Amino acid sequence: MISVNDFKTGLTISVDNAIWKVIDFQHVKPGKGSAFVRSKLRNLRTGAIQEKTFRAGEKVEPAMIENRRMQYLYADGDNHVFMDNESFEQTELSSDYLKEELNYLKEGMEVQIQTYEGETIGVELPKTVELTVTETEPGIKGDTATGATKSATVETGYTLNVPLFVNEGDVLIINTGDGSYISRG
Repeated sequence: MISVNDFKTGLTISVDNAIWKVIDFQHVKPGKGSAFVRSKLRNLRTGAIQEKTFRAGEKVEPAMIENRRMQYLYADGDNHVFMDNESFEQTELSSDYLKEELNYLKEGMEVQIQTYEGETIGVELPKTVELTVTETEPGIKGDTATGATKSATVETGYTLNVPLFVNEGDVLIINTGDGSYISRG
């Protein structure tokens, strides 16, 4: 287990029935006779920013985060099949996760599924995904406004705002994670 003198700018600890990621720890000695550690740590499951004060003399359980890059297979949209490329472990993701993965994904593409003890805690899509734009209307009206965008549809079925000079068939690069539009190839 982890002692209160062992923390880093990134360290995963399982406490409060959650898995946390210490962003910045403060080993504080208030002069009470016991030292504490005010740790700024992010709930790795929800993405929430919290802080926890650890107490000297009470060790905590460490959390090892398991990253699995899986090839994107397909099934009915309640569960999608992902092939563990680490070694042949078929893992199916549930509708809730599929909702986000259905926003950005490519079939046959490797995504990084983040598990803890086999339990899916998150799914990481590649930071730059390439999606073909299907059904969009060009016609940039002479102006060169950078915010001249229209509601376009990509192959995934996701609707995103493309510049008015984007034509059907163009492969749009998107920064998955933030949703920032990158320019068509």
